[PDB]
Amino acid sequence: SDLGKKLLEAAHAGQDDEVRILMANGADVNAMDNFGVTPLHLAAYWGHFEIVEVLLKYGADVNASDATGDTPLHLAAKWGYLGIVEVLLKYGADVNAQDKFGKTAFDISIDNGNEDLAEILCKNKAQQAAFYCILHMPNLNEAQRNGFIQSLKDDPSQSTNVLGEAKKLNESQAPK
Repeated sequence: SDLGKKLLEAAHAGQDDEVRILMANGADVNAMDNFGVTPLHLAAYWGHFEIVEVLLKYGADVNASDATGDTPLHLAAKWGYLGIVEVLLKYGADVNAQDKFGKTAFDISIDNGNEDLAEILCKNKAQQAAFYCILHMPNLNEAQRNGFIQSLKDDPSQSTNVLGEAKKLNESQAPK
């Protein structure tokens, strides 16, 4: 809470190596002002992708909500930073999270008429859907479920096939 203020300011400004320095010297990667804004928020809002990667690598909370219920992903979607969005999604940002305006990163993408962003977001949603869909197989055991889950997280782009397999097995193990 002193090195932290300089971290917020260096993230806002866009000064890379200054941040790598601040980090190496052990500054709190999850510091916030009176509006619950963390350095990841500032670096997402202001379009600095390198600094996002650094902060993320140092373990910044990727689903941090500020005073308006807004997440780094929301703030990245507000300006159309495709590059940032993608890595934010790799570190496990919740694409369906809502804020005080009832906005989803998707809804925002629809506001700005951004179709590329929209298809990134959209294709991300099907995968979480596959997860939740696998979870509601009533004729599986915890071993099968977990196996399918771990297989999913090892390779998200296989989601659909994985789901297929699950259903096949599900109706194969139908009771009595």
